[PDB]
Amino acid sequence: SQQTRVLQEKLRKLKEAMLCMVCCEEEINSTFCPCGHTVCCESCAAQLQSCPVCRSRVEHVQHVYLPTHTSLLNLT
Amino acid sequence: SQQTRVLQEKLRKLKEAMLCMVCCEEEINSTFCPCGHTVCCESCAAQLQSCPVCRSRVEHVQHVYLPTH
Ligand SMILES: O=C(N[C@H]1CCCNC1)c1ccccc1
Ligand SMILES: [Zn+2]
Ligand SMILES: [Zn+2]
Ligand SMILES: [Zn+2]
Ligand SMILES: [Zn+2]
Repeated sequence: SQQTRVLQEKLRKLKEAMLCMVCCEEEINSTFCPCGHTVCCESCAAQLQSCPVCRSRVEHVQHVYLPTHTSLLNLT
Repeated sequence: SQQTRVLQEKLRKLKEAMLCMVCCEEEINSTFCPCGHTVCCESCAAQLQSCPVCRSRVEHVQHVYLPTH
């Protein structure tokens, strides 16, 4: 039905919001510290000197284990 | 249709996975450091001396700003 199409769109958008803002391919699993922005996968977070969202200096990156993780890279 | 019910269940489970594992009421927005388990809201994370997933000592809590918030 049309309701099925609406729910499919909601699911798609929620899943897309969990993807890295730089490569758009890998799940977000890294936090820039101390600002807290959690918007990148490990590879894209590795070489940024400043946060791509707020421009704060990145002192270090903290890996995050989220219950929503489903990709092979985060389960293996 | 039956697919509407299946999609409602998938959406409910994904939304539930974003809720605090302790209180089940607030969105996850905190990481236990250094282990990295990100499973609580700030109020439950403040009250735990040990990670509720791996039992490692919590040295400090890092707030996380997620695009899904
Ligand atoms: O009351 C709040 N949190 C509680 C609700 C019940 C579950 N444990 C946390 C709350 C959260 C954010 C800002 C202000 C108040
Ligand atoms: Zn990436
Ligand atoms: Zn930032
Ligand atoms: Zn909580
Ligand atoms: Zn832990």
